[PDB]
Amino acid sequence: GPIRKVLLLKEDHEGLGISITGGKEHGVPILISEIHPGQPADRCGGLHVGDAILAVNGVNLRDTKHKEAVTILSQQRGEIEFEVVYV
Amino acid sequence: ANSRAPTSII
Repeated sequence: GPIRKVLLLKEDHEGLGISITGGKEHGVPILISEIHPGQPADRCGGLHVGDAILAVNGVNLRDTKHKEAVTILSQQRGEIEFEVVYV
Repeated sequence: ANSRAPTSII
């Protein structure tokens, strides 16, 4: 589908509210496999199970290993911009 | 996709 840019608002006591799978070492993108009900990703409205996360706050995640992506994603705070695509 | 990739809750 089309590449989309999606804004998420996270409070400091929260995680993102997603499960991710994938990673470069597995030959697949960082993929959203779950969205937790009521947590920030659900609340933002624009993220869906099956979305690939291409970038977060301008950091490319297309070529990142799984644990690299975890570190990068978990570092982001507050108003967080995602670039995503549903294939 | 790849079922062999791990999953992290974040």
